[PDB]
Amino acid sequence: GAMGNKEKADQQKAVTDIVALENALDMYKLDNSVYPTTDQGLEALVTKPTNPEPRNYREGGYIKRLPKDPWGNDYQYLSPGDKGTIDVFTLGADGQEGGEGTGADIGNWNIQDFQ
Amino acid sequence: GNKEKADQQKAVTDIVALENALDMYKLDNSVYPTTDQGLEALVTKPTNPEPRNYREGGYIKRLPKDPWGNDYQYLSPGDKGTIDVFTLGADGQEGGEGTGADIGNWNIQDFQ
Ligand SMILES: [Ca+2]
Ligand SMILES: [Ca+2]
Ligand SMILES: [Zn+2]
Ligand SMILES: [Zn+2]
Ligand SMILES: [Zn+2]
Repeated sequence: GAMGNKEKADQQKAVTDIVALENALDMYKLDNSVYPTTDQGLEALVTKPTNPEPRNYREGGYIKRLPKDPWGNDYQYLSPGDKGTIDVFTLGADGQEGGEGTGADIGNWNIQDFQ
Repeated sequence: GNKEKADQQKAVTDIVALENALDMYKLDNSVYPTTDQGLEALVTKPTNPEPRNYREGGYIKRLPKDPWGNDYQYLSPGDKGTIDVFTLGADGQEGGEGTGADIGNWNIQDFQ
């Protein structure tokens, strides 16, 4: 059957959130010269990280709040990334790598498929 | 620069929101707003042709203005893709480099 409102809305939420997250990460790097490491994580965007300590952490962080994905799971983050300098993604409805339809992985590297 | 980066990020943010809204309009109504109906169609239910299944309260809370105070541009069908949604950058003109570069749905990958 043709996609309906809910499925489309979830995909769009995922795209919106990944864009916002990468925007925050890019600003973190603009201030600090490097991206948060995988271990420091997306949490580095809301709370000043350690190991290593950032050189110029913005008062108030880089994002107002970390969103959860359309299935209630934290977005995923890798630095250095496998698909780009940073990977920012949701594994979709199946919560596992790969898949298709609602289970499709939506990432900063494949945004074009879901725009 | 923080300001220049902020501007770029707003443009990307708005284009993604505008295309999301257009896609949802298409999903509801089977067609995109015509170029003439424009982005206003996402906030006020258009006429001629009046949509078959318009969403109560529209598709976007408010139309954003681009970082330099200009309206985002919309073409349907587009020249670069099925629909074109874009800002003409700081120079307000097609083409340009730096702060003047055109940011659209077709090249968001270069500004993500
Ligand atoms: Ca998956
Ligand atoms: Ca331009
Ligand atoms: Zn790519
Ligand atoms: Zn689209
Ligand atoms: Zn980026």
